[PDB]
Amino acid sequence: EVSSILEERIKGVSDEANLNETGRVLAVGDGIARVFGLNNIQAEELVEFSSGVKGMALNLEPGQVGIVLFGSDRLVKEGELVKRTGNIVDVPVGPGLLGRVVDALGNPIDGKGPIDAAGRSRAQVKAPGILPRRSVHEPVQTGLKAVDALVPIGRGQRELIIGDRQTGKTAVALDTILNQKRWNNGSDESKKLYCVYVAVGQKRSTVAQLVQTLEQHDAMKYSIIVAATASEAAPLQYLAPFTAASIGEWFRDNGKHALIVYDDLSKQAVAYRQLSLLLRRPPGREAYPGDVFYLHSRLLERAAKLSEKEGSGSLTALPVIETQGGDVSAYIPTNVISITDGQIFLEAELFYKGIRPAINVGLSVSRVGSAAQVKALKQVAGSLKLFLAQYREVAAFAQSDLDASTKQTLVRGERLTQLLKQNQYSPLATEEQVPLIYAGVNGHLDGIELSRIGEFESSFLSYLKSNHNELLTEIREKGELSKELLASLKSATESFVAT
Amino acid sequence: YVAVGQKRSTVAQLVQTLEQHDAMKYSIIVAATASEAAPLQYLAPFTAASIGEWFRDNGKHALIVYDDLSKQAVAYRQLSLLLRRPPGREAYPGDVFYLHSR
Amino acid sequence: TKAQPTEVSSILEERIKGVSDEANLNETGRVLAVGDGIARVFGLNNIQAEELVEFSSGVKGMALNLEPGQVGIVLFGSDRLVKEGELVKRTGNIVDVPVG
Amino acid sequence: VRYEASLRQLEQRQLAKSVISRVQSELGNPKFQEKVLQQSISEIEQLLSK
Amino acid sequence: PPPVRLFGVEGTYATALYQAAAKNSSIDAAFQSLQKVESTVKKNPKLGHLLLNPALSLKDRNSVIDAIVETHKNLDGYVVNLLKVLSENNRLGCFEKIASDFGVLNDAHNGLLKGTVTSAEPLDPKSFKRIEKALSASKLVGQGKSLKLENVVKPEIKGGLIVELGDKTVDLSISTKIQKLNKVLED
Amino acid sequence: TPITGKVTAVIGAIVDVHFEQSELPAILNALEIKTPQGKLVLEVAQHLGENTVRTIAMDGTEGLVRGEKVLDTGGPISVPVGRETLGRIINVIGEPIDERGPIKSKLRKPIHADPPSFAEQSTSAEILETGIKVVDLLAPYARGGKIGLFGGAGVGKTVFIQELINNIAKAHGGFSVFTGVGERTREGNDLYREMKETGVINLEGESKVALVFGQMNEPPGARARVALTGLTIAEYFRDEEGQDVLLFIDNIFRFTQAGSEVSALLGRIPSAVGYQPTLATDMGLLQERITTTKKGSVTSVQAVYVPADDLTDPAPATTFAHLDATTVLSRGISELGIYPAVDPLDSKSRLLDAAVVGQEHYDVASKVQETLQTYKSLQDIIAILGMDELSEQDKLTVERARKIQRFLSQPFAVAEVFTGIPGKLVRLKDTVASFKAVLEGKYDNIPEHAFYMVGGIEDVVAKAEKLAA
Amino acid sequence: PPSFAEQSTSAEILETGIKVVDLLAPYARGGKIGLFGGAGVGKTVFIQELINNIAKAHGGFSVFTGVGERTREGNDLYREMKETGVINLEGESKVALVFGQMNEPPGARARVALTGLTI
Repeated sequence: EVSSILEERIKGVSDEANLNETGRVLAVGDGIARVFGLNNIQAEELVEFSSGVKGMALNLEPGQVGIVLFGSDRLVKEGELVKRTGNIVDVPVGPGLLGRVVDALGNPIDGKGPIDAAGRSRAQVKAPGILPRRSVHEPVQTGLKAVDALVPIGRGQRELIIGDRQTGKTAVALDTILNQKRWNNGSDESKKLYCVYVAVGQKRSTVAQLVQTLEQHDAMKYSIIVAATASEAAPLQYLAPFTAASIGEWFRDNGKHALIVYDDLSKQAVAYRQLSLLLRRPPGREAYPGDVFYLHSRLLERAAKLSEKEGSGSLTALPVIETQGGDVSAYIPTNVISITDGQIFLEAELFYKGIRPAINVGLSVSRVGSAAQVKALKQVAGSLKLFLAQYREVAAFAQSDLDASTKQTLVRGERLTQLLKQNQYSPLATEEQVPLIYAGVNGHLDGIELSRIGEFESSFLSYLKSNHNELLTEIREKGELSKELLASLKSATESFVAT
Repeated sequence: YVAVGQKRSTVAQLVQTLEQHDAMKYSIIVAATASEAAPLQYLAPFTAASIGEWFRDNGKHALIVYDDLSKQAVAYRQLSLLLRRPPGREAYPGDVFYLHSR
Repeated sequence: TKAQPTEVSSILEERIKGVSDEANLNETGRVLAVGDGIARVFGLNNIQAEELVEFSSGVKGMALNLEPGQVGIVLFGSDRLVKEGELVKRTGNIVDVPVG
Repeated sequence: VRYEASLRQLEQRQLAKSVISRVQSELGNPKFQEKVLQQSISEIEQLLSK
Repeated sequence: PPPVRLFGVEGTYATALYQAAAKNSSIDAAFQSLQKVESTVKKNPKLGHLLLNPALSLKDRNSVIDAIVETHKNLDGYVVNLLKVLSENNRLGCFEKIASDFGVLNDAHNGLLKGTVTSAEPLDPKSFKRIEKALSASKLVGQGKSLKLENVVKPEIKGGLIVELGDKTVDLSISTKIQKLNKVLED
Repeated sequence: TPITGKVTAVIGAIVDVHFEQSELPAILNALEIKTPQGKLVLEVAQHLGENTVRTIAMDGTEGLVRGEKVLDTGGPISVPVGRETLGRIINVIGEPIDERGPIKSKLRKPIHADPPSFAEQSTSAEILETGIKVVDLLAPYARGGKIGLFGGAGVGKTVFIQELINNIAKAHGGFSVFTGVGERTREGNDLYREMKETGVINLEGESKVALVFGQMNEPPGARARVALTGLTIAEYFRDEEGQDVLLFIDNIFRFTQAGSEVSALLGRIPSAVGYQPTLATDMGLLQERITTTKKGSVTSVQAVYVPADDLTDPAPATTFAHLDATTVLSRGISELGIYPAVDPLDSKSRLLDAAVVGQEHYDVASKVQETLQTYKSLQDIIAILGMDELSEQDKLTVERARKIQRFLSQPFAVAEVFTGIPGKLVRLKDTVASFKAVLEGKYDNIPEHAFYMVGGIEDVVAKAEKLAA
Repeated sequence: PPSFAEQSTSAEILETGIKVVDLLAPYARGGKIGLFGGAGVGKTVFIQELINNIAKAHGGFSVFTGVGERTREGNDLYREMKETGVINLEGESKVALVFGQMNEPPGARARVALTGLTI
């Protein structure tokens, strides 16, 4: 039993070492070691210490090489013999990482056996060229009202999720993974996404709750979790997003569409800050490293939708930024904002005031996310983003003599706000969203007083299915409204609104 | 008119304006454009001053526009730091006040 | 451990070899590092402060640091002309301008 | 079931300490001497294989 | 350039010394004389560390130098110029440092490649010889560059041996294998 | 006899070589280390002596073995320029990354070059019409000028630039250079497709545009010399081919950033904030290598990512110095939803003089500025005490100003999709007339929302009819 | 820190006799509950109450770890804890005390927490 496993392990140690290169450590501590020898070292190689810890050589200096310890100092001792792994930092990539929690080294921390991995691939890689890019057109459906049409997202698309600390930031992303349960339980490989959830700087307990949540929603079988908890060493945390992105590229380079959510890159910044300071390189702007822009940009631009010639794959990217004090002006947030296309800023006041999730639309933008859209949800939702940023203006000066024109807009705006609201961990069909948006745009939610708007919505959906699921089936296949669908929606909406 | 740190185009426009008002017929333009070396920029106010003193020496009256001394200070900041000159000074080295005062 | 600007190996080996230059420690001196438009030349011990020094490239540079062995001569030109080991011969004049 | 799993872990640490006890025995023996000879001849084979 | 540039400060002195005596030849002579005065310097207790340590002027240092060249009149002259250099740079705590380095460069020039076979215990002379033979017949020391090899005894290593030289090592100790074995059965 | 060397150090991407030969390549020379991945181009930046130069490394470092052979390419990287550059997207090294195969080189020129002389300069003054309402009224551009944006969100900056390309470069017939320093690969692909679509690039046909594109993922050092390459391509058209050109540079904050990144590694104790203690000189050279000489007129457009939107940061500040006109774009106006997001109290142009655009134009603009400044001034008072409880004179001003603010809007054509409103491009002559009327309160009698997000005065009237229904 | 595996997959609400606590912010296993407010509101009494509750609720233990604890307060805490019998000489002792001292070096301030954690 336990004896057999022990026997397997003893048998599993075989062959005496054959090595012909080493260095011996000089001074060690501060998570940097200075090694004597290793003159044949490759740059940014992975080296293995006799303590068994491994590190990446950063500074190759004429007399010393400065390893960076991916691990804890207690393990290492001065004057130990470091032998070169012989490989640049690579991490196992392959199909069998699917449904496995792993740490950033690729050691399965779910411990569901040794990882089945096709290859290993270097952590840093240059992003696909201009010619390897084909402009986006396939959307990812989020099942969240505003996200899935007012701030729509594509496939391969890089769009920020920014907002206040522990506003359950994570939940927005989880919902996307859940919405794509039937897409990923789909048989169409084009519709299959493979989602990687990178948990950086997070409590190991919290991550375990997330894992359990995902496994409760049986979503684990289509998803990988990479974990880099707070306890894990700060350089290891630094290397954590890069490594995760390599795994994503293996899926991408199968030409298969995917998604990676990097929660939270703000903790990568603090990690890189720690590393930089411990490398005694002068503090950058706002005391965050001077190469922090480079750190993020090299990470971020790996997300792509490969050109049709060179595959078709994608690796969608949504990186989750923990805004300190919720003020988007700040070096780390602005640097990310400039890299990303579109933002999903969330407003705390609204969050508290029961918009779950509270998608601020003043600071949420989406640029090339709206080039991947369901045409039906483009037709119904046209300019509604503008209307509700007229609602924002109107209520700005509402708090005064209100012209009837403004009052009408305010009345619509408020009623629309009720429509926006979603209930966390309940994803909505795209088809189902089309009638709901038609109603509000065409101002039929005047017909339901604001308090009962929520009642109307659920009842309306029940009505729509019972009255004619034919419309929704049509929107399910056609995905583009026709005059018949438009009329059917006018007719159906008026009919339900009346009752 | 002393022009430190300014682009040739700006200076060129100024001379065009001055030539339009036919006032270059009594003016001197000492220039050290942004392109021109940081030492040459540092040296530019003090040698403009010397030109001024020649007017003073003649007993004549003259007026010197030092635009911008701030750009002299940036130039001296870069010069000092490139010299390994020790104080940051809040980003401008100690002794910048001595430079300007003299 | 101290690192002196006279521990430059070409200087240091010449001293060990006994025989060493003089006069290139008066009116001449040999560049040894130069980059950032800021040279450091070895020699020139007859240099007066603020003097203008003619680099053999043809660059003219004032001297703003007289260090304990290496005179730090600020170039008036681009360093893509200047290059290591050049001779610089002291103009012997602090900067001056024509006035009229 | 929970205690059954716990018992597997408990057994693993018990047999681990038995391994430590075996280590103390090994480094005592002049197997310590004889296995140095084994290492020696192996190192000869390795270094000759280079 | 010198055989093996060790780099490092104080080895800039060594490098300088090496090339200076290399171009005038007689490097062995220089090294030998330097060793001889160095050895009697260590075996002279005041100016064995109690006047090798700074607390002296340039001038007081200079008079120490004058006493040093009394100690073995005629060294090799390059190393007498080196003493002058050391006085002028006012370093003498890194005097033995230079001596060791000049030796490394010198015996590199000779091609005498000293190695080491750290072990837990003093090893058999048959073991010494067999390892030396193997090592000479290995790729690692192909021979052409002379082999010196020193077994040293270090208690910390528990069993086995590690052969080292050229930053190329074969570490076939017992302690490490035990460590790895223990670790793998602690998993 | 190629200068051989060894790689003494690899401390970041600031590799140091030790040439074994007594021959020493000078500063700004270029070296090629033959990489098993290709080649690495390095550029000598300091001589540290003892035959140890310190070199900026222009391609991604890794796998470097200390001692690897160096070869001296000599001098700055010399790109190949010609008319053959037109219709190519070229990498930092000048090799076509759009796989148009090697350029049929005419003249190959070093990336670094000295900036044209004071004598060479010639001052233009011709109006260059934009058709953007705010641009035309408040800060009229000139042809050959140096135009500037100081955006904080690149999402807006790219759109602004795209609009400018859409308007100005179709009207323009001469050569045009797009140089995109450190910008998003996806955005770059969009431009490449769009340009090819609008025929400006016609690959089978001919292209009157050339492109240099530098991705923000490219190592910092690479980004540093993307700019210099583009300036060389531009210089070739301006000088050697004599043609009147255009140039777009975005994001030139990245030029600044890259310098700041390398500076520490180079061995320079950083200046304030973090910007390199060589900031003024480096910026100076770059912005004086962009010029309208008497051999050609190069209208240049520079886009600055103001970090944290703090204009007071020295790096944006030193950018402000070398620009003829600027049109600072800010988050507040973005929040107000107005696209274009141009601050109307933070724009200036050298051409705003009445001697240029006429007294009537200047007077109209004067009133707009004064009115808006009043409106900004009473923002405090409006909040503390009701806007109703403001003076009668002021309430007219406030109502006018609310209208003016909304009026300044104008849907973009390129982003007609993104806005979701069919684009509006309006004549400069029409703009002055329209604002004049509005200032005379002629159309002050119809909804405030009728001025919102729409173009010309006629459109406002029509939108009143739409609203009236 | 314990392994990923060793983390428990659910957080059960730890009961406290205080209804107010159990209503408006339920405590739970492995929880970090961050107190806000100022001493003199009854901070010490609140803490003491929790110790009492824990003894009834679970019969667990506690360790009051005081990071750079004010020695005046420390005397008081010891006296109060003795008085309320959560520490009683030969009697029952639930809470174990580790009191930090600001006079002790900064290093010893850093290590007090780790000592408590081990216990």
